[PDB]
Amino acid sequence: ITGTSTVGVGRGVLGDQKNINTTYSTYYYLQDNTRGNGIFTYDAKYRTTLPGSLWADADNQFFASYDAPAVDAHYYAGVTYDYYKNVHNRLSYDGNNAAIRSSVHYSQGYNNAFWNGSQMVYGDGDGQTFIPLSGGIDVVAHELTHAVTDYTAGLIYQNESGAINEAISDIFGTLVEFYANKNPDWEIGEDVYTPGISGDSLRSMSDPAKYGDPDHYSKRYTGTQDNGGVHINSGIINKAAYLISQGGTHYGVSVVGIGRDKLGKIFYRALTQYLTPTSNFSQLRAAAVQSATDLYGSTSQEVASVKQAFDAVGVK
Ligand SMILES: COC(=O)[C@@H](N)Cc1ccccc1
Ligand SMILES: COC(=O)[C@@H](N)Cc1ccccc1
Ligand SMILES: COC(=O)[C@@H](N)Cc1ccccc1
Ligand SMILES: [Ca+2]
Ligand SMILES: [Ca+2]
Ligand SMILES: [Ca+2]
Ligand SMILES: [Ca+2]
Ligand SMILES: [Zn+2]
Repeated sequence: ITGTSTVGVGRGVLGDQKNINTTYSTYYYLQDNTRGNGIFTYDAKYRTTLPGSLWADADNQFFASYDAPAVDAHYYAGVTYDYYKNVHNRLSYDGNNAAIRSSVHYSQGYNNAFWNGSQMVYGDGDGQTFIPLSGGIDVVAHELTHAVTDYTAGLIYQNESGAINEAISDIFGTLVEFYANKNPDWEIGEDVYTPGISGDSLRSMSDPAKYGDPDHYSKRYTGTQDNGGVHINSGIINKAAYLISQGGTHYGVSVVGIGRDKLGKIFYRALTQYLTPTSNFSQLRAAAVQSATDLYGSTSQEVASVKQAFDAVGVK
């Protein structure tokens, strides 16, 4: 909507206070004009019709329990925008400052969040498996990274290409989590998962097997569930990315870590220059090797570490 840019204050899902960019015109709206063509957050009102209503508030204070998911969806979309712009010189998900739209309070008891090809959508959770999912910066960044993938590599959401798609979202969701620098880790979804249990998460990059996901190609899932294992076999790629950044010895193969920023540079280049809709795990290895060669040279430590990490997870 047309109005003037303002600054509201509210509390997120975890009870933390933050400022949010709003727009005033009779009401205060969750519309951040400071980033690209805007960030816009909507109320789905417990329904599945999308997007719902642009979020309107009478006083520019967002401290109600109902408000919390909206505050975080809005704020963490901004953080994600800032990561891509400042770290990768990418203007929104399309590279041309596309407006970022999100809806909260999707359905009732919905234990998930997703990019639907056009916008972000967040459930509130059932209160036991999940609390509202926009409370997790890694969740917000995971699903906005699907938008980036859709506009770039276009990885089809099935089998190995789909597992790469998922892993790319877990990798950049994590890198955004580190960028924001609040309790960062190599785990996925911890901030909003199982409020009754400390220290767990939905997936782990550091040890995918913690949650039953493979950490080596020899353990890959070959059946039809989960679109051919897209959230399962992502563990093989997530482990390779973790090893590239952090290092380690895995199934007897030693990897010299090169740190998170180089991991991000290599994988962002691979995603945006070298992956295609049908890329498999072997082709991802090749893309990462070429990306690292472009950036650092064929004889570099960075290239050597990318090779060892894929060796360590059984991907040739
Ligand atoms: C299976 O659901 C998926 O993984 C995402 N749709 C939601 C999610 C992302 C990141 C962390 C937690 C949840
Ligand atoms: C069969 O699937 C399991 O029961 C899931 N909880 C995944 C898992 C497997 C093995 C160990 C830990 C977690
Ligand atoms: C329930 O979803 C799971 O726990 C995921 N970790 C996928 C999985 C299922 C079963 C066995 C292994 C992996
Ligand atoms: Ca208010
Ligand atoms: Ca964390
Ligand atoms: Ca995390
Ligand atoms: Ca928990
Ligand atoms: Zn995903």
